[PDB]
Amino acid sequence: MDISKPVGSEITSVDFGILTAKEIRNLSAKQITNPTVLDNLGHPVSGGLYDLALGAFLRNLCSTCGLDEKFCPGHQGHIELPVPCYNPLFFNQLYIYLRASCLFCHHFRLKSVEVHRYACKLRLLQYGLIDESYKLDEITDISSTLLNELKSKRSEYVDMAIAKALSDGRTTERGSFTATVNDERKKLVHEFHKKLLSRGKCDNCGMFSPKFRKDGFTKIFETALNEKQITNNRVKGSTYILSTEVKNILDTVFRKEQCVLQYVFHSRPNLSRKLVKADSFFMDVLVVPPTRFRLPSKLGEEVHENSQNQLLSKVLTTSLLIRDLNDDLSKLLEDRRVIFSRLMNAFVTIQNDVNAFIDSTKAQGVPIPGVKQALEKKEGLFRKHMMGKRVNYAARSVISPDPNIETNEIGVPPVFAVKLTYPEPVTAYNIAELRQAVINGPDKWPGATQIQNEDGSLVSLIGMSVEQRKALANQLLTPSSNVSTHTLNKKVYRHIKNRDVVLMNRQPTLHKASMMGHKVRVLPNEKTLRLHYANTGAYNADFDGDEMNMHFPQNENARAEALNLANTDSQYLTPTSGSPVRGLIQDHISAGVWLTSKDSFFTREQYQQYIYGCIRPEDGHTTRSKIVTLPPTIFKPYPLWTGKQIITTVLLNVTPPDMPGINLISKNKIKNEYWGKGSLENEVLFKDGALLCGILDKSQYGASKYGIVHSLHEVYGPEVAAKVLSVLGRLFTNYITATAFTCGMDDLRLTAEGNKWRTDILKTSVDTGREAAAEVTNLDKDTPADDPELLKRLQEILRDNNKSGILDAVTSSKVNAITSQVVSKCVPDGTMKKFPCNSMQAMALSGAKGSNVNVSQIMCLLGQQALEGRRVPVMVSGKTLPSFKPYETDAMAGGYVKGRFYSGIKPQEYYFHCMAGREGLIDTAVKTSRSGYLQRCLTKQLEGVHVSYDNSIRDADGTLVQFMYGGDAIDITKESHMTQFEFCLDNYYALLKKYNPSALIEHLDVESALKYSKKTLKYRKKHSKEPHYKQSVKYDPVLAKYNPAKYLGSVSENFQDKLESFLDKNSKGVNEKKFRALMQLKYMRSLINPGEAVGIIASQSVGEPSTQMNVTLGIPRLREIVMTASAAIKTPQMTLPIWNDVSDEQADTFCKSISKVLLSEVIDKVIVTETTGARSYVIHMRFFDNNEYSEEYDVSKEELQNVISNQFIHLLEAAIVKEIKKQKRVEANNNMNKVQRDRQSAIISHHRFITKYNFDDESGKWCEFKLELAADTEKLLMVNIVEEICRKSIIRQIPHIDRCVHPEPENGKRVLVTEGVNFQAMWDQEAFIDVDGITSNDVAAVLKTYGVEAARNTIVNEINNVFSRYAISVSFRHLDLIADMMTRQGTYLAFNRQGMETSTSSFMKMSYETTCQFLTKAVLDNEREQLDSPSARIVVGKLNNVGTGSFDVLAKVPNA
Amino acid sequence: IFVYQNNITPSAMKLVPSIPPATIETFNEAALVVNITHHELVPKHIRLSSDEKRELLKRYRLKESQLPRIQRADPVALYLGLKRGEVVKIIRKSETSGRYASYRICM
Amino acid sequence: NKMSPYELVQHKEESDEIGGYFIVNGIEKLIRMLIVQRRNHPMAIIRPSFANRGASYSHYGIQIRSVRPDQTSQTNVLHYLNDGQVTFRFSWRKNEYLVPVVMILKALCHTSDREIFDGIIGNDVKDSFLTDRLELLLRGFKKRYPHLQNRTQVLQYLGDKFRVVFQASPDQSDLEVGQEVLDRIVLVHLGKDGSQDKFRMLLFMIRKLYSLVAGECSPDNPDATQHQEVLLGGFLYGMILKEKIDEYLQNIIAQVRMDINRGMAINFKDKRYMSRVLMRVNENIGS
Amino acid sequence: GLLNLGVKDIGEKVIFDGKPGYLGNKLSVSVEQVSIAKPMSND
Amino acid sequence: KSVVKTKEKCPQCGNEEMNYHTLQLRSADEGATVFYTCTSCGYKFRTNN
Amino acid sequence: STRGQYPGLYLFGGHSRMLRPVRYLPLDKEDIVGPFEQVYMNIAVTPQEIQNNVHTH
RNA sequence: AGACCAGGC
Ligand SMILES: Nc1nc2c(ncn2[C@@H]2O[C@H](COP(=O)(O)CP(=O)(O)OP(=O)(O)O)[C@@H](O)[C@H]2O)c(=O)[nH]1
Ligand SMILES: [Mg+2]
Ligand SMILES: [Zn+2]
Ligand SMILES: [Zn+2]
Ligand SMILES: [Zn+2]
Repeated sequence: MDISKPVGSEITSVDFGILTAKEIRNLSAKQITNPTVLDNLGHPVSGGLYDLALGAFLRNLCSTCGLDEKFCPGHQGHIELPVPCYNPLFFNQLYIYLRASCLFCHHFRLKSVEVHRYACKLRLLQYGLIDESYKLDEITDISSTLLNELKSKRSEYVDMAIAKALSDGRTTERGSFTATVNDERKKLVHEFHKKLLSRGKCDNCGMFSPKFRKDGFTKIFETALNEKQITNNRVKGSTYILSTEVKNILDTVFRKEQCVLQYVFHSRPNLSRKLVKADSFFMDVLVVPPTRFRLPSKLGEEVHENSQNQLLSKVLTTSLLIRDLNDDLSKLLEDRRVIFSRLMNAFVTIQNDVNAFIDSTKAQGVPIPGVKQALEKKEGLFRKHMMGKRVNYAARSVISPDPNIETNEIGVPPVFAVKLTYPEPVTAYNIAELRQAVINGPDKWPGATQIQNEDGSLVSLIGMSVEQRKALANQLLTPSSNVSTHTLNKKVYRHIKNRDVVLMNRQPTLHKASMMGHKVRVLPNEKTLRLHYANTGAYNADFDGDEMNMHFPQNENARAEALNLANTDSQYLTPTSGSPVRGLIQDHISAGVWLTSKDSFFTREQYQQYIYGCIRPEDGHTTRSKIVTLPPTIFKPYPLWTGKQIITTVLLNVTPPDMPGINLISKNKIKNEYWGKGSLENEVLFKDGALLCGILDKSQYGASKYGIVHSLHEVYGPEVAAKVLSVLGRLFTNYITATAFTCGMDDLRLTAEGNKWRTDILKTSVDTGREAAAEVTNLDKDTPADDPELLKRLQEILRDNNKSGILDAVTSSKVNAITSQVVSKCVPDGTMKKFPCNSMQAMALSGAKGSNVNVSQIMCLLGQQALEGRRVPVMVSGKTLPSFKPYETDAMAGGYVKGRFYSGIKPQEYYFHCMAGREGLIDTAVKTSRSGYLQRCLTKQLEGVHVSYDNSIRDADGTLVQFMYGGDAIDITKESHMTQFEFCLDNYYALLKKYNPSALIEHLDVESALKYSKKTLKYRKKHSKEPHYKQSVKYDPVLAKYNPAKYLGSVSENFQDKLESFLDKNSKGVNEKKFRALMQLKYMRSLINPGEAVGIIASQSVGEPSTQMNVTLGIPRLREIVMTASAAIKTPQMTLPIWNDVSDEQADTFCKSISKVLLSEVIDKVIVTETTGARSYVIHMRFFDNNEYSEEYDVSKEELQNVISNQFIHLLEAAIVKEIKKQKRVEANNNMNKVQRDRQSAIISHHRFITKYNFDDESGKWCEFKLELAADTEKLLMVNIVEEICRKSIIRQIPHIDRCVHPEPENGKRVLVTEGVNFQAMWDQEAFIDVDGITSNDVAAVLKTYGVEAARNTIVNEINNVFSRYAISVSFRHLDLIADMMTRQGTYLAFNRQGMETSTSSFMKMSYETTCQFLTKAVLDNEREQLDSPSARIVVGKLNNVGTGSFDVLAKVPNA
Repeated sequence: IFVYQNNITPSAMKLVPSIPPATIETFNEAALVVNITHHELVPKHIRLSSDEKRELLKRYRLKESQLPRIQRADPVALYLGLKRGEVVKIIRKSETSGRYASYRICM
Repeated sequence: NKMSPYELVQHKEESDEIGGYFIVNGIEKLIRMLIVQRRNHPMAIIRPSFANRGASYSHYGIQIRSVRPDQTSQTNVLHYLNDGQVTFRFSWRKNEYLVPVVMILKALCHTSDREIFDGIIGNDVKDSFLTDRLELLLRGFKKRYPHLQNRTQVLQYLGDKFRVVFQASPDQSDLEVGQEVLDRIVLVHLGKDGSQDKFRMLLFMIRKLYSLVAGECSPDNPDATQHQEVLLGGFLYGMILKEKIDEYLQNIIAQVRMDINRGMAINFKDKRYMSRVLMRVNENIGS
Repeated sequence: GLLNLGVKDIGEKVIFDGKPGYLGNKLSVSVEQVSIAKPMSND
Repeated sequence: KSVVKTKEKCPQCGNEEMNYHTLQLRSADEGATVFYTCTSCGYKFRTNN
Repeated sequence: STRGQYPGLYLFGGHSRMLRPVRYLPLDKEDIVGPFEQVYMNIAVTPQEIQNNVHTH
C-alpha cells in the first residue's frame, strides 16, 4: 500500500448470484475448442487452453489488451458445452424440484392454496415481519371457488402488513434481514421442501407421477409405474432420461409457479424483478479461468501442466467426441443403435468431467483435485491465503535474553536493521536527518535503501557509489515540475531507527499478550533478537532455542497503535483474571531477598554506586534532574545504609514529584519463622514511598497481584510501573554482578540428625503396603503376606479394573501420609545449611524457581510414582516387575520410591520413575492439541461482538448479545484496586491527582445519578428481605437508566453495597464524603471503552487457561458444553437440597427409594434344566435370603413376585420368539391352595408357552417355572438369554435416574446427588427435597423444564467449576458473554457449523468449515451481506468495525 | 387457560387456535406441581408494556428482531402467557454487578 | 565382510566401521525394525472392532501369526459369533474372507464328528458351557451345509469358491485346488505333511476361544512386549524380494497371455521363442 | 538360504494354449535358484 | 457375601545366612535338590537329602 | 491360575525373538531368556537382594 | 505445489 496513492471507491456489499450463460458469452474473450494445450516448438495453440486472448503467456503479448506478462490481468474465456449438464453445487436442490412436481399440469404435487401459503409467509420474512407471518396462518373435498376467496384475503393481509410496517418506520423497501429472521426463514423453507417431497398424488389434478431415482451422482433415473395403480391414469379422460428433458420439465414447472419460487430464492425483496429459471441449476457453458491463474509449475526441466488444464482438456476431449458421434445422425437399426448407445455414454462422461472439474469427490474411475477442493480445509484458500497470509517487512530469529533494555524495547541485530525499511516522505523537518540517511546508503545504519519519486518511480541505492548518492541527497526537497504530481513528495525508504515500532510475536499466540508492540533499540554485535525478562512470561518464552517473529509496521496509523494501543506497557494486566503477567523472574527475585534483608548494609561508595547504576538521569528515568539521596540508617561509628533504603531512593527518583509516596501493607511468600524469633519480615510496609519492613519477593515484583509493582501501576500509572521494572531490573543485576548467588552440592545435604529422622520414618513404610492390602481384601489386621487367603483375593483384585483402583487408592493414601511426615520433619528443620544460606530452599520459598515438592524429592524422598490415577501397572502374573515376587504387599513394589535425587534411586525405583516421566511427556503432547480447536470454534463466533457506544455489547451484524458488559461495563484490567478501599484511602492525595476531580465536572452530570442511586438504595434496604419472585422492583439500578460513562455516581449495586459497607464500619484531612466522591470517579474512569473486541478476549480467556489443564472433567467437559452443546450428556447429575427437618437417617433410606434396582441385583444364581425327548425348560432362579435383599434394596417379598409375574417373563417371552424368528434363515406340592393354582393359571393364560409357575411365597428365596417349546425348533442357549433379560428387568425405577448418592456435606449445605435427570419425578418428593433449590448438570434439561434464563445460569456455573477444579480464576465477564451467545435464540446452540447456520455473515460461515455448503446456501438465497463481520472484511479488504475502525475521522476545513 | 389430567385427543388440539383474538392456553396438572419461577436459577421475569417496548427500541435504536430471544414454548413464556413480539424485562443477579435488567423478546 | 580394521582403512572405509545400511544413490538408507506379533502362538484377543464384522459378532476372538520357513507371515484369526458358531478369517489379497472352521476341521484330515467333539472336550464332558456351545457349532455345519459329508467333498467345495481368487490353473481338479487353499492359508508354519498337526492346533484354538468367552482366560495384551516379535528389516528385504519375483514369474505368463489373445506364432518348446518373449517383460527387479 | 526357500514356496505357474479334451501345452514355468553376487564393475 | 465369609553353617568359612533355592528337577518321586550358594566365601554345593 | 493367561508349556526356538543374558543361580552361569519367558520368573537386580526359594536368576 | 522422512519450540 502507498499512502501517497489514494482510492475514492469502496466495496460496500457483495451478493451471491448465479452466473447465467448469456453473460459469459458476452463476458468471454475467446471460446476455446480443442483439447491440446500447447503444440510443438513451445507455442500455445490458438483455440486451446493456453491462448493469447486469455492473457499474456510466457514472454508474449496479449491478444485482447495487448499487454505483457506483468500488466495483463488475464481474461475470461469459455467453452460451449453441447448439452446442458448438471451443476454439482445445485444437484441436491435440483433433485428436490425434479421430484415433488407434477409432470402433467407442471405445478408441484401440493394443492395450489398451500403452495400459496408459503408464497406469502416467505414474503413477510423478506421484510422485517417475523410476527405477521404467524397471524397470516390464522386464516381459514373442497370446491375451488372459496379457495380463490381464501387466496385473496391472505394476499390482502400481506399487502396491508407490508404497507403498514414500511410506513411505520420499521422496514425499508429493501427489507430487514436480521439473524433471528434467518432462523424463521430457514425453518420455513426446510418445512416447505420436506412437505413437497412427501406427496402421493398431485393435489391439483389427481393422478400419479413416476418417482425419480438417484443412486449416485452423474445420472438420473425414473422408475416405471406400478402394476396396480395404472388405473388412475386410465380414468383421467429403470429408464435413463436426458438432461435436456430434466431441463424441459423444470422450464415448465418454474413458469407455472413463478409467483412462489421468487420468495424461496430470495432472502431480501427482489428489486431487480428478475425471473428465477431452471437454467440456474444447469450449466450449458463452462467458464475457463484466466491463464494467469493456471500457469504451469517448473522445477528445472520437470515442467508439468496444471491440474485444471488436465481437467478442462478431458471436457474438450469429450466435447469433440460427442460432435463426432453426431456425424452418422447427420447422414441418416444396427446403423442407428451403435451410434446412439455410444452417444448416450458421451452424455455421462461429459457429466463426469464437469463434476470432476468442480468437485473431485464427485468423480470416479488419487483423483485430480477440482475447484471445490482448492477452498475447503486448512490448506484451502479461505484459511491459507485469506485469514492467514505471508507478509512482507517481517523478520524471525532466535531470541537471547537481555538486561539493560528498558522493558518496552526489543534488541534488533544490525542485519535486521539493514534489511527492514520504512517509507518516510521528505518534508521541511526531515531533510536534516533524512538527507544524512540517504548519504549513508544501504549498508550503513542508519541509512536508506531506496527513494520513491513523485511519479511512483523508485530509485535503488544498492549499485551506487557515494558521489552518485550525495547528488540524490540534494534531489529530495525539490518542487515538482509536473502539475499533475505537485502535491506529492519523495519518499526515502530509510532504515529502522531507534524510534520506530515493532510488533513481536511468539507461536502459539494463545492470547493477545503473546503479540505485543515493542519499541526498538539496535545492537552492534550479533544476529539475534533481545527480549527483556519482564516479557518472558507473557509470550511464554524461554531461552532454550525459542525463535519469535518481528513485524515492522509500514504507516503512521499502525505506528500509533503499537505504541499506544497494542503497546507492551498497556498489557501489564491480563484480561483473563485481572492479574499481572509482567515481572522479574529468577535471579532478580533471589537478589531482592538478599538486598532487602536486615544484614545488607552499604557504605557511602557502595550506596551511591547502586543508584546511578540503575537510575542514570540522562536517559530520562529520574524526575528531578538531580539524584536525591537519604540520610543513612546509622551515623556512628561510620555511616551505613540498608537495602530497604536502596529501594526507598530507587522509588523516590522514578516517582513523579508533588505527588505523595506509595502506601502499601502487603505480605510475601517467606514466613516469619525463617528469619528467627520475633521477626516481622513477612509483612511488607511502604509508608510515603519508604520500604520500612519486609523482604521483597515474587509477591511484590513479579507476576502477582497487589504487590508493589501492581500498586505502582495503580497510583502512578503504567508508564511508571514499566519504568520501575527497568530500574529494579538493573538494580538487581548490578547487585548480582558484585554480590553473586550460587546453588551447590552443599545446599542439598541433611544433617546427621535429619538423615536419622528420615530413615526412622521410612521404617514404618515396610508394613504400610500390607496394612493397606489387608484392609481392602477385608481381612482384619496382622495377617502375614504369604497368607493363602490374602494371596487368593489379591489375585481376584488384579483381574478386575475397579477393584484394582480401590487398592491403588488406599495404598497411595497411606504412603503419601508417610511422605508428608518426612517433608514436615526433615525440611527445614533437618537440613544442614539453612535459610537464607540454603539457596535450594531460598529460591523455592521465594518463588524465584522451584517448589516445596521439588526440594522434597531432592532432599527427603521422591514419593509415590502415580500413573494416570493409579499406581504402577502389574503384569498378568501378579508381578509388578521381574524383581518382585507375585502379589507381594510392599509399597516399594508398587511405585512408592524411598530413594531421593541426592543419594540416588534403585534400578527398580528408576524404572517406576521412568513410567511416570513418560506419562508427563505424552500429556504435554496429546493435551495441547485438544484445547487448540476449542479456541478456534470460540473465536470464529465471537470475532465481531464488541462494546458499542451504548455500552451495550453486540455482534457485527447488529444483533444484541448483552445490554451491558458483565452487568456493570467495567474493564477487567481496570477493576483490580476498585474495591481495595483500604488501599485507596491510604493513597487518597496521590490518586486524586491522576483522576483530577475539579477539572472534570463541566462535561458531566454529577447531580442526577446520585439522587436515583439513593432512591434505589433506600428502597432495597427497606424491601429485599422477601425472595426474588415477590419483588416487583419499581426501580431499576442506575446503570439501566443512566449512562455510567457520563453520569457520575451511576455505579453497580455491588460497588454501592460494598462501599456503604466499608465506609460504615471504620471512621478515618480526608472526610467521609470526599472518599465516596473519588471512588465514583475511579469507577467511571474504569468503565470499558466502546470498541473493545470483547468476544475475542472472552474466548482467549477460556482457550489459554485451558492449556494449563465421579463426573466428567476438564477439556472433555468444555467440549460437551461449549463445542457440541450435547443434550446427550455423558454423566448427568442432579443436586437435591435436603431439608433441615429430615436427618441423615431419613435421607439415606430415602436414596434407596430413588436409585434403581435391577432384577440382576437380587439373584444369586439361575439353574436352567433342559430335557428334550417338546423342548422343555425348568428356569429355576435362586435369590438371596429375604433378610438380605429387603435390607439392602428395600425390596419386599411380594414386590419381587410381581416383577417376575408382569415384567420379567414378558421380556423373556419376547427374546425366545425373537430368536426362533431369526433362526428360520425338597420344595412344596401341587395341591397347595386355590389361589396359587390360580396364580399359576393366570401366568399360563396371559403368556404364550408357560406350563408351570411357582414363587417361594413363604420365604422369597426361589422362583421356578416350566417353559415348554415346540419340537420343531433347534437349540437355544437359554442362559445367555436369561442373563440378558435379568439385566434389563427392573424391580423399581424412577425413569432416567439410575443412582442416588448421599455425599459428605460440601460447604455447609446438605447435598443429595443423583446420576440422572428427571425433574418431574423429584417434584413429588416435597417432604424430603427442597424443590425450589434443585440445581443440575444437564444444561439441555434445565432449558426444557425451567427455561432459557435458568439454562443461562446453569451454563455459567458449569463452565465455572471446570476452571475452579484446577484453581484457575477466569472472571465472570468472559463466562457471561459465552453464556449469552450460546442462548441468544432462546435455544441451546453450539459453537460449531450446526449452531452458526443462523448467521447473516456468509464469509464468516464460509471461512470456518464446509465452505461450499455455505456457498451454495448463499447463492440459492441470493444472499447480500453488508460486510460486517471481521471474517468478511478481510476477504474483501476492509478496515474492521472493531476498536480503531469503529468510527470515522472528519477534518475541519476553515474555508467554505 | 385449560388444565387437563393425562392427554388431549389430537382431534381436539385443533381447537386451541380456532378463535381470534381470544387465545386459549393449555397446561398439564403435573407440570403445575412446582412453580418454576420460585426456583433459584430463574430471575424475575416481567413483561413490558407497549410504551415500555417503544422506549427500549428507542434508547438502543434496536429493531424488533435484534434483541436476545426467548422461545414461545419454554415454560417461563408459558407461565407469563406471552404472545409473539413482546419484550420481557429480566432482573438478573450476578457475581460482581448485582441487579441488572436484561431483556428478551419472544418470537 | 571379513576385513581387519587395518584393511578397512586401506580400503578408505573407516577403522571400526559397522555396516548395517544400504548405499542408495549416494545416500545411506537403512530399513527400520518393526515390533510385531509373535510367530506361532495363538493369543486370546478382545477387540471392540471384532464386533464390526457384521451382526452377531462378539468382541472375543483368537489370533495366530504363522510364519513360513522363508520368513513370510499369514494370520488366521478365529472369531466368535453370538449365534454360537465360530469363523475362520484370513486375507489372501487386500480383502478379507470368512470360512466356518468345521469346513476346515473336516478338510485337514479324515475326521469323525465325535473326534471333533473329543478334541475340544477332554474329560470335562460335564462342563455344560462347552457342550452347549459345541452343539451349535457342529449342528450349524449340518444345517447350513447338508452336503459335504467326507473330506474329499468338503475340499472340493473349498476349492470351487477359492479358484478365481487364488489364480488357479485349468489343469487342477477341485480336490487339489482345495489343498492349495489349505497350504497357503491355514496355520502355515506346519506346511505340507503337517495336516495332522494343523488339525490338533485348530482344536487347541477353538477350546482357548471358548475358554475366553467363559471368562476362564484373560485376553492376551497385544501391546505388551510379552507377545511381541521383531521384523528385522533384513528379513523384510527378503520378504519383498519374494514378491517381486512372484510378480516377475507372473509377468512372463501375462505376456504370453497377451500373445494368446492376439497372435498365433507360439511354440512353447522353442528356445528362440523363449528368449523372444522373455525380453518383452520387465526384468529389472533390482531397481 | 531364505530366498531359495522363498523361490521354492512360490512354485510353478502354468498357462495353456488355444491351439487344438486337452487344453494344449502346460508351460510349467518357475524359478529354482536365486543368487546374489558381490558388486563388480567393468572398467 | 464374598468378603463377609471369614541357617546352614557353611563349612568353608562359617556363615549362617547362605543363599539357597529348592528346585525339584526330574520328577516328584525324588527329593527336591537344594542348591546352596554362599556370599561370605562363594562356595556352592547341592543336597539330595 | 484363576482367570489368568491360558496355561501351557510353550517352547520357542525360531527367528526374530528378543533375547537377553541373565545369570542363573543354581550352577552359576549365563542364561538367555525372552519376554514371553520373563513374565513368570523372578530375576533379581543385584545379588544383595536375593530372597531364598523365590529368586531363580 | 504435494508425498514421505527427520527435527525445532
Ligand atoms: N504449541 C506448542 N508449544 C510448545 C511445543 N513444544 C514446546 N512448546 C512451548 O515451549 C515451551 C517448552 O516447555 P517444555 O515442553 O519443555 C515443559 P518443561 O518442563 O521443560 O519446562 P521447564 O522445565 O521450566 O523448562 C512451553 O512453554 C511451550 O509453550 C509444542 O509442540 N506445541
Ligand atoms: Mg523453550
Ligand atoms: Zn490481456
Ligand atoms: Zn397435476
Ligand atoms: Zn560360607
